[PDB]
Amino acid sequence: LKVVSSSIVDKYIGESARLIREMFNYARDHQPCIIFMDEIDAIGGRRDREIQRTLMELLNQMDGFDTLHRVKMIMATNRPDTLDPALLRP
Amino acid sequence: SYDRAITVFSPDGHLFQVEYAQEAVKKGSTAVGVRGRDIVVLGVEKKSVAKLQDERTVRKICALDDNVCMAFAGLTADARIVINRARVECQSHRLTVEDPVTVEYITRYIASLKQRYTQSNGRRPFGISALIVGFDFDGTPRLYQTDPSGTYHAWKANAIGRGAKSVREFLEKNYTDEAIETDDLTIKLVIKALLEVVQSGGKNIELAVMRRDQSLKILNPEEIEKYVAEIEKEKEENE
Amino acid sequence: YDRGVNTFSPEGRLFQVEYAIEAIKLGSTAIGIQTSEGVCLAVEKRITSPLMEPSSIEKIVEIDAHIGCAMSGLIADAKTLIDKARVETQNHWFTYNETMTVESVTQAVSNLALQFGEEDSRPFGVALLFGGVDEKGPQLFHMDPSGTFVQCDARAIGSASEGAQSSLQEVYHKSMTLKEAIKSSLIILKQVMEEKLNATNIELATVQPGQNFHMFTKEELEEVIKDI
Amino acid sequence: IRALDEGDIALLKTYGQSTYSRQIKQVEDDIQQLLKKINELTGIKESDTGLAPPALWDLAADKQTLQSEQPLQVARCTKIINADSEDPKYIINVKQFAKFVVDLSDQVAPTDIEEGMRVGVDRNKYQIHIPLPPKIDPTVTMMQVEEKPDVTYSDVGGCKEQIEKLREVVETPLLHPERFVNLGIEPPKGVLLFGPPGTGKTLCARAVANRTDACFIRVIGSELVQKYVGEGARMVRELFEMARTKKACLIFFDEIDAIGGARFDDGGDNEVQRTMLELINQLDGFDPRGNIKVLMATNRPDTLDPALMRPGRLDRKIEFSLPDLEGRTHIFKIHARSMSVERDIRFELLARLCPNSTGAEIRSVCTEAGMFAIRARRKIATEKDFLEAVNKVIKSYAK
Amino acid sequence: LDKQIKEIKEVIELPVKHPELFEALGIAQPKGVLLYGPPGTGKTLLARAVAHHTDCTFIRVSGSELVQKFIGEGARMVRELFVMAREHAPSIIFMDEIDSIGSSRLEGGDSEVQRTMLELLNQLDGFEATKNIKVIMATNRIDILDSALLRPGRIDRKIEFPPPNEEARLDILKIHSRKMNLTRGINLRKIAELMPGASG
Amino acid sequence: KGVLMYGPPGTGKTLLARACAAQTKATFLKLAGPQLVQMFIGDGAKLVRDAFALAKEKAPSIIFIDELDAIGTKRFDSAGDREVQRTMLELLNQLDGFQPNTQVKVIAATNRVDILDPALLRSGRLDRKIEFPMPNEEARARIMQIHSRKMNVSPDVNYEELARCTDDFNGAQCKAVCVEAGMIALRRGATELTHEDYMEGILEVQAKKKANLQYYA
Amino acid sequence: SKLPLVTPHTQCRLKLLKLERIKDYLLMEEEFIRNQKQEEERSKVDDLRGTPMSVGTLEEIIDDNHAIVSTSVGSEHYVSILSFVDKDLLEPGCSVLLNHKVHAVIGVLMDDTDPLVTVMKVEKAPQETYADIGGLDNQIQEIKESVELPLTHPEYYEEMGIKPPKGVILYGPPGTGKTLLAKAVANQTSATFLRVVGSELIQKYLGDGPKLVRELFRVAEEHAPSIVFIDEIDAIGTREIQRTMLELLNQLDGFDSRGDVKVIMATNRIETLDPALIRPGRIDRKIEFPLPDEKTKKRIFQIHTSRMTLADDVTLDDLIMAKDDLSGADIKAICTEAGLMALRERRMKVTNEDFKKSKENVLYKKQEGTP
Amino acid sequence: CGKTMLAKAVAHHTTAAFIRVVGSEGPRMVRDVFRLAKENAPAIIFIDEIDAIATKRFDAQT
Ligand SMILES: Nc1ncnc2c1ncn2[C@@H]1O[C@H](COP(=O)(O)OP(=O)(O)OP(=O)(O)O)[C@@H](O)[C@H]1O
Ligand SMILES: Nc1ncnc2c1ncn2[C@@H]1O[C@H](COP(=O)(O)OP(=O)(O)O)[C@@H](O)[C@H]1O
Ligand SMILES: Nc1ncnc2c1ncn2[C@@H]1O[C@H](COP(=O)(O)OP(=O)(O)O)[C@@H](O)[C@H]1O
Ligand SMILES: Nc1ncnc2c1ncn2[C@@H]1O[C@H](COP(=O)(O)OP(=O)(O)O)[C@@H](O)[C@H]1O
Ligand SMILES: [Mg+2]
Repeated sequence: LKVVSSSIVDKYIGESARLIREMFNYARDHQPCIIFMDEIDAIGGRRDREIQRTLMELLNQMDGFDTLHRVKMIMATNRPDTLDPALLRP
Repeated sequence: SYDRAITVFSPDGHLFQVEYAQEAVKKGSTAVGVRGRDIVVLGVEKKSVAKLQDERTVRKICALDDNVCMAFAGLTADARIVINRARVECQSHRLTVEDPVTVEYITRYIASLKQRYTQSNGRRPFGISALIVGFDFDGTPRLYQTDPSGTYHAWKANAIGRGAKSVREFLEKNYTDEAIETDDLTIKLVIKALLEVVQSGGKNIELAVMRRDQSLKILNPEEIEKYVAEIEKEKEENE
Repeated sequence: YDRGVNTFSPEGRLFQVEYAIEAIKLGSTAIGIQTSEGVCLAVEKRITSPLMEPSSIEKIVEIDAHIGCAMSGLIADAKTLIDKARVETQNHWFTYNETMTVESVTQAVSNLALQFGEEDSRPFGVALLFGGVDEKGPQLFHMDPSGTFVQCDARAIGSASEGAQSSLQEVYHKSMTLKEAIKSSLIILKQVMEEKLNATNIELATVQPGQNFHMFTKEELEEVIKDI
Repeated sequence: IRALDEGDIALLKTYGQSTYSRQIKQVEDDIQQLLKKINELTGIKESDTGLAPPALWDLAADKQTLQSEQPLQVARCTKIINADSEDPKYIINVKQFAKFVVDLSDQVAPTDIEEGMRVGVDRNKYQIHIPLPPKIDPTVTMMQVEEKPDVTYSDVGGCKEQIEKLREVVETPLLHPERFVNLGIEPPKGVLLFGPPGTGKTLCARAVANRTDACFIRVIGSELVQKYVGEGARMVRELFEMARTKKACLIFFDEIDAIGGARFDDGGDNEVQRTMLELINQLDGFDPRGNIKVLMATNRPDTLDPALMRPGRLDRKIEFSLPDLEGRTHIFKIHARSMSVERDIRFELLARLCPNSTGAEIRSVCTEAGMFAIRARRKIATEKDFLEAVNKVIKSYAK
Repeated sequence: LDKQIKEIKEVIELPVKHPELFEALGIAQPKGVLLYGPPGTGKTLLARAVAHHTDCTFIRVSGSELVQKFIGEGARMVRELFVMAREHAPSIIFMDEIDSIGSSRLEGGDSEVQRTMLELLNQLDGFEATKNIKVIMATNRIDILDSALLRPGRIDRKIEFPPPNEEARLDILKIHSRKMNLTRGINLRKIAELMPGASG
Repeated sequence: KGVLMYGPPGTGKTLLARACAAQTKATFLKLAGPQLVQMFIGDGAKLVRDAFALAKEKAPSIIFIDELDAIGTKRFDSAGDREVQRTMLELLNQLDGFQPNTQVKVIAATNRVDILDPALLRSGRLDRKIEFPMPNEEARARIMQIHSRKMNVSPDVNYEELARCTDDFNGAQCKAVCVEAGMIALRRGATELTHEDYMEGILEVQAKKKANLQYYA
Repeated sequence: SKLPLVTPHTQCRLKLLKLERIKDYLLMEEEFIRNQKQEEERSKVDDLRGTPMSVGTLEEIIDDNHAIVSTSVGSEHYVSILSFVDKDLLEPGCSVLLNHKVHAVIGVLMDDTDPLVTVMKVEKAPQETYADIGGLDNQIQEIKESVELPLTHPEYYEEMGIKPPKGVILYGPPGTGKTLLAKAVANQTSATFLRVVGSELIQKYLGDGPKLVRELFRVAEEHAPSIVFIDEIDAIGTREIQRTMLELLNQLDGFDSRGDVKVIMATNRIETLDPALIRPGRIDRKIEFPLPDEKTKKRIFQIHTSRMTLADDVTLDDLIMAKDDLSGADIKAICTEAGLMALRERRMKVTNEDFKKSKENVLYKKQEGTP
Repeated sequence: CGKTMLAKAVAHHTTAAFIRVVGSEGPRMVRDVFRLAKENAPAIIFIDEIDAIATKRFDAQT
């Protein structure tokens, strides 16, 4: 799973959070899988509304990782400083 | 580039800190001085003596020469500083110069001291203005005003302080181009304004007089109240 | 680039002294004319109230028997510059006994003016006209806070400098008699600057080579008043 | 002091009371209640909808047309399939409802419809029958001047050279294209007007609007600066396509300095810069601009972006300066032309009396003379009146 | 707070409960009161109780809530708060720690702080629809506040809340112990004496 | 597969893009930076992606993204502009990221390359950075010849001297000189414009004469 | 409509008589109302627009009787217009009635949106009057010549050829009567009054500043004879806020023709305002509101204490004297504070000592400087 | 050391909901945090490394 992070963004109300949830559900359904969301800062910048509400859903879906799934994830960015420190937490 | 300093100009080019000094003068009490046919008179208001505050100590009127007299309106600390400097300058000039002091020279001295103090970084200007009356204008009376910009001008009659807007207009209303006969008449005229400015209470008219030949003369509150009663009789005429 | 002269703009200009020029602009207007007959200067008092002594505002001064001055700006330190000019003339003449060239007097005033970032304050926010006569020529000269200075034939500074300068430029020519120059300058001042002439707000001072006495105009304006 | 007790209040709110306050209070209360009663009896004030004068309208035509025609929905056309140029099968994108593959009715023709085209579509078979005019933003569509301002060139004083240069670009090629075409020269297509405020820039703009025959559109800074991103650029796009719809047109951006600010990064406003870049691209970029002549006025020539001053977007720059003596006399003549004034007024005397006064100052002084006169109730303004006005305005500036 | 409570009954309650006197006197009703004292001295409690007895509505906004991060937002907040109060019948407006937006600002951004305090002063000065509308202000350590709101045409009165004394400590201890299960042999007066300079 | 063209306003970048669109015979997508930003939350990236998808669907395709200064600007700006950042990032990864994009050539033009990203100013996205300088004096003479091709100039026009007077002129300013000379010839009513008209046009176009830089400080 | 004005204020038989006359007339109205066709036009039009009828928004008019109309569901419809709808009352953005079944355009609904300026329309101007303001004689004449007389009697200016002044600035210390005079001139000529106080036009969004200015002047044009009172022009006037200044200035003297709307602005700090904002061509009347003098202060005291019950001993002159250090607002505060002092002592009838204590306390509410 | 660990454990064992904000993360944020607490009655709020906001008070400049 390769993602341009700005591709996650959509103008319909709450559609992006559904997109992230469905992406992780497809990840769980089709193991083994690797999720590579690139240019994470696009939806990972420090706390226009929908992007923050979607980063919340990304955080929730990330924390939902049980130890058993064969699912791993890469995020790439050129400006890691702009990234929200929420992601930086172990 | 906003003001924020003493030695910098806004794009208009005016030193706003000098303006702040002149407003610091504006927050002071009234002070109206005049020159008469022969004599110069002064009466200061807003004594507001609060019981244990014995009014003599603050010395609203200071005489610093063999004969010259004025305090300074504004903040009184710089007033007393310029008082000490005026004492030193007048005595030193009288000792060193072949002839004694004249009012023009000492007024230029005060203006130059204010300008020199202002013209530097890290040196607060004297936010004080004064009205100087002196005798040795070749044995004639004349009145000067000094402004924190270090400026000195000559007046027949001037007002500074809280009454500057009002009393000056009062003067513009009634300063007789006729040289004031019976200089006590000029004293009554100035006492009228000095009272009317502060609610005409009759308690803070604290007054000095010098006939351009005499030494310092002072007016006690009862003798000043005499001129006040004459002015009241003059005002009662409208009936 | 706001703290002082010791900072340069991207275009090099110092963002301190242009404000001193604008400080010239906030002062009362002043005019000067150079003629082969005599050199003349004029100045507006802006007498705040006639209860003041109009002569008290020293906006027109005599440095010496051959040289007079006028200024526009903050005025306060302009008097200091006149003091420097007077001490310059006194010292140089008492030492050398040769007359100070008005060019040299302006040069000395400029040398004083260059003491705000050139040693070890702030520019003197005022401009000056000097009018003088000397054994080699009658001259008029102009001085500004930057310390630069220029010879001019018909000069104007202060508030309303541009319009007065335009009219003065249009009336001038190289062979005018000082009477016609004075009358043209006065009528210009009347039309553009304030109002009809009167003794309590206008000032004129003129100097001629053979006259070391009365470089002023005083108590004789009446003839002009009826015949302007 | 003890607080006001209820007994103290009761004693206080009477005794000092008069011998009428009880009766008068009962009177005013009854006035109020019966005024509510009047409101209830007269009922709710009728609200209308607008049914024109009764004699003007109806006829059986209205109801017959209502029951006979079709209230079509509006759609975007899209992706003309044209699978054989015989069964075209156009897609439509009816907004907020749906999108359909549909065909034409028996009336319209394939050459009539294009991709986009904002077609009209029937409500139950979704067939296509009407070509509708494209979507123009209402704020953009009102931006057209419509009513010509009454001021003409002859009402502009002193600016002979400036008006000549302006009319060379904005008026002459439209009036007489043969001059340029038979000499084989392409006329300039952009003018900037710059000068101190109140020098007449907007006035000569109004004059252009008068003498102009082609479409004239007025633009000010607030018109283009929206809160939403890209929406200002969108407005610029709509404005320029509307101008392209006309056979030649004029666009006039008053106060371009509101949006023309030069780009800066390390600080900025950015969105205003984005709208200004869209304006730049429309003015001179890919695709010909068209016969769209452009006129802009600004109080700050230096502040605008250097790309905007560039020739090809602002070909001719015209400076309006504080008028000279002759210009001041001319503007005095022009403004006193309408006013009731005594015959021999020596306007040149006042004009020379004027300091560096803008044209707005001349209009203000004329109005001030008029006001002094009307205060005096005299039907004619006089020279003493004009002198008084000159004083009033000049000392008012002097403050 | 019996002395303070009596003063605030007078100034607030009398115009709202008995406006007729101010009609008979003809004088316009007083607009609001500032409350100043060390933090914790029952200022909000007093305002809340006064609103409860006067039967009019209580609306609160702390000064810190006014600031916001954008220009033109404090003005909007104040204006719409006044709209809410006017729409809410007789009402008292309470603003805690008003000093947070009223203080020394001549030092010099800061622009929105002035554009907020000036807007609030404009709302109260124009006596906008002040039919039974009152405002209440609270400050800790009055000195940091500025006179722009206390100027005579503006908010009318000040009330001081010094730290509770021995008798006041007696009351407050009694009131907050009224619900707690206490035991015989208690000596609460020794406790109040042992706590000098409490803030309530 | 990426060409950024740049230079101060008035060199000819847009002209070069137009000429390239002329003599290429391929699908040409012309756009400006403000076209991509738009209002809605996700629609700008959708526009960028759809433009590139169309370019693929018409494989011989050149995309001329003019005024790249609009979408392209330093990531952390001044911030509610992050929508522009996201659209620009979609562009960034629609130029070189994961799936390669071949046969779709991109041309970009800007006047403020200092403003642009260090990202979309990379080497994999915009391989060629083409500087458009101030026209040199033979370039200025050539530009004046080009623009005066059909204006019926005088048989003796000393283009070299015009180039000598027109220092610091951009090419657009040279075209302005040509059209101004034509208009001035119209004012004289002359059926053919000549050298004096060109000098007068040079006076018209050049500058504001600066000011009194001895009064300066 | 409202009740007439009753202008004896002391409780006297004259007041009761006037109220009784009002009572009698209103009772006759009661009697009249209580003491109690076009069916062809109804059955035609009000039945073609068969109930219910929906409400939508007109977007464009394309033909003589065909328009594009949107509805709350956001859909778009090309639909005919029946003949009785007033064409000139139809424009883009207009709320329009529609037949429920075939969306037919059946009448314009008078606008009920744009709520900000809708409440901004004051219509409650009658609280003040020229009578209520005392002592501003020269300022009254200035404002009359400037904003009022052109509205009440444009005849003089059209006959003379003057385009009347159409923008005014008021300046002076606060509480001197600037807002009072604005509302009074709003009352004397019944042209509608719009107020918007300074910083409240300043907004966080990029648009709402200039947009608010634009819609304010738009509504002012729509009401036609109108007054726009910009109080505290300081906050905006002393890039974005400068852009709001630019829009206000253009709306004052710009393109198009502004029409009949008058503009009065008020400031405390005139010397600080941007010279562009004070356009001497546009802002041709600057009016100073200085601190009241003796005659004025007497007038303000008289008007404000007039509605008060007074004792015999009040020495009104000695109340005035002083050195004119109090504006009118301070005098009103004096009146209220003296009334409170009288009420504390239980006097429903104020005395001189009440005013003395009031003035002393109010003056104590000034200054903080020690030296 | 387990400051957050034990808080999390308590939140898991009890019926509470555990809301967390770190001090490095103005007053409107605190208002929203307490309001979001109010939405769930047994919910717990946690401030992590608060000291930055709760540092000793004095005359603030900027
Ligand atoms: N070398 C040249 N040859 C011919 N014409 C030129 C040349 N240089 C410039 N021009 C002319 O000057 C103009 C150049 O503007 P162009 O449309 O190319 O935009 P640009 O200089 O890239 O500006 P911007 O960056 O603002 O878009 C054109 O009208 C063109 O005819
Ligand atoms: N040359 C002129 N001839 C006649 N009237 C002029 C002239 N210049 C200025 N005015 C008058 O002064 C006003 C100047 O406004 P203007 O300068 O167009 O506004 P802006 O500065 O916003 O462009 C106009 O109303 C006009 O009536
Ligand atoms: N006299 C009192 N009687 C009862 N409770 C009090 C008293 N004074 C203070 N309190 C308690 O302390 C709190 C004081 O809050 P308050 O003084 O409004 O704080 P601040 O000073 O920050 O506005 C009240 O909520 C109340 O519960
Ligand atoms: N000349 C006057 N006559 C009557 N009342 C006045 C006068 N001047 C001031 N006031 C009082 O001051 C208040 C109006 O103050 P004003 O100056 O309009 O406020 P602002 O300074 O905000 O414009 C009114 O309540 C009025 O009673
Ligand atoms: Mg281009």
